[PDB]
Amino acid sequence: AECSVDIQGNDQMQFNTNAITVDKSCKQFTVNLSHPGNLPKNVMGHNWVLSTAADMQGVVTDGMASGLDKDYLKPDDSRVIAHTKLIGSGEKDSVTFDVSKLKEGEQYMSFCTFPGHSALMKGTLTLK
Ligand SMILES: [Cu+2]
Repeated sequence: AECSVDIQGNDQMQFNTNAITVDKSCKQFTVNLSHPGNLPKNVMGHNWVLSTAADMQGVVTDGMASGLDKDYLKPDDSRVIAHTKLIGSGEKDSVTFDVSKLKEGEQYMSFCTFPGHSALMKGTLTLK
């Protein structure tokens, strides 16, 4: 809807959508993430992480190194613009960020950094 999107991550490692549009009239933007299915976080947890299309693989690779307790994200990782926490089934998390942080003329991506997930759990973000 305007200024908020509700996205699901399930047990076949699918995100409900894989392209999000972010209206520029919005001052902040909120992502609400939930997890259907019944599998726990240590084997099937999902987060929602944002970076440039170009920064993604680095973020995914160093996130894997940080481990589960760090929610597979390197602390104070300067390339992430916003991210949720890693959640298991029945869990929910939300993240709001300033839309001013998204520059026009750049390509951004949303992905699940949990190891092995990112290949399927990835999508584009358009600022319009
Ligand atoms: Cu995932």
